[PDB]
Amino acid sequence: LQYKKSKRLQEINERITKIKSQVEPYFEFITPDRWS
Amino acid sequence: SPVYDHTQVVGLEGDKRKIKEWLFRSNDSQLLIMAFVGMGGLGKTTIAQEVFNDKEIEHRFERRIWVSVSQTFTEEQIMRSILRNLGDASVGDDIGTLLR
Amino acid sequence: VFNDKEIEHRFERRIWVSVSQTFTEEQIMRSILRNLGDASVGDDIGTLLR
Ligand SMILES: Nc1ncnc2c1ncn2[C@H]1C[C@H](O)[C@@H](COP(=O)(O)OP(=O)(O)OP(=O)(O)O)O1
Repeated sequence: LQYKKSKRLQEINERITKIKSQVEPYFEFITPDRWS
Repeated sequence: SPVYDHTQVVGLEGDKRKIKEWLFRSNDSQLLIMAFVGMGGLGKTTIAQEVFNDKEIEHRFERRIWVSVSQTFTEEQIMRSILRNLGDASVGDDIGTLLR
Repeated sequence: VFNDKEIEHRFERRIWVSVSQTFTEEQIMRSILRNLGDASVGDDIGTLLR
């Protein structure tokens, strides 16, 4: 079946998108040698 | 900076005396280094200003040099500030030439 | 006042300094230097008072 692999794809896609969404506002908040 | 008033400076003649007799023993080492350690706003910069704006010290040392270092700093600005205090022109220049 | 002539005989080195809302210390210092007659030298603050 494609069922088990489709739900594996679902879980890993949703974890990627969730991590992006909750990381992004922290970057929205702040903005930012060797010699001899 | 070494510019102050020396009229509000409430008596520091003992500390000034002791540090002057430390500086008269400069040749007895190879390079005498001294430390003024204390909490914030206690008198460290002003006791240093009271030291090397005296006259015996100015006869002793040819080229007295003040250098301000802060929280925020970089190496090459310290280097060229030493150059300015010596008498070299403030030349836009890089670090390896400065120590030479 | 200080474009009169008696005042210009009185004072050797009259100095105008513009300070505004927006300012910084070292530009005031080097503007005093320019008004005195020193060269506008790229330089830091502790040397300026000396
Ligand atoms: N003996 C003194 N008589 C009069 N004023 C003094 C005396 N000692 C210190 N002051 C004044 C000078 C300054 O206005 C203020 C801060 O002292 P200062 O020497 O600049 O601090 P400090 O060198 O002890 O520490 P820091 O540089 O970290 O602030 O105290």
